[PDB]
Amino acid sequence: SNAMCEIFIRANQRSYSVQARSLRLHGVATSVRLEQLFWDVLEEIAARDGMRVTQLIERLYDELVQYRGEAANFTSFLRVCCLRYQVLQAEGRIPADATVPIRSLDAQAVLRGLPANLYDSRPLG
Amino acid sequence: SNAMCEIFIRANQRSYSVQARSLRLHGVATSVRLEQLFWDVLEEIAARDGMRVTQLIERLYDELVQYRGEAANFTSFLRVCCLRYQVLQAEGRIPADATVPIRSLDAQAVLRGLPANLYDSRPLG
Repeated sequence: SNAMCEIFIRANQRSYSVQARSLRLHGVATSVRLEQLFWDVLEEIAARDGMRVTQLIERLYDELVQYRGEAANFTSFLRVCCLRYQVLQAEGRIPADATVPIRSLDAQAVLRGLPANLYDSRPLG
Repeated sequence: SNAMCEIFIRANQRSYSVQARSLRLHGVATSVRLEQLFWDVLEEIAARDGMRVTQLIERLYDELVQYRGEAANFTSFLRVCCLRYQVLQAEGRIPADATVPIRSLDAQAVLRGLPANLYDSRPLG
């Protein structure tokens, strides 16, 4: 009944259906159930740096285990990967352009001065 | 091990913890379970238009029922609302300025020519 309703209600219906995909994480079969739009965004992220989505996810798992000791709430973490990717693009911290690989960026520049709910200040090893 | 790992692995840990809130959906108190960053984003969306987050969600529910006949997958829908809000800010279709009401916008301009996974073509009533 207003522009806000119009913009939000008119999501593509399939974009918020949930799809299960199988992945091998630290060698073990695992279930990741994500809303389709989140799979779509993870596929975009992977493509940006010339990776298959499954390889991007396996690498994220590997690194999350090293950073936190384990990879708890991994599906929720992937959701937040998608959301943060778009926040960072909206803020112009990551260029909103597919040809610039994320691996070419300066992560301390990308993350510096963000609100505290948007990142962990502890650097990766 | 690279800038992409650094950016993604270093999410705020609480941002992807799930926190339940109780919402009144067509008269029924219902527990909605969302990762903290989604709650944060829904609160910003509500604030842009001078709404309390609970009223935003209730109005969304009301309008989704009217549009689709029911509000199936409602928690998934709310996650996709947050993701699309950020996608549209990244695309420059919604101003990335949290003081400009979404209701200020021309929804037709916002949605025009988007990727097909980002919207439904049928206009609201």
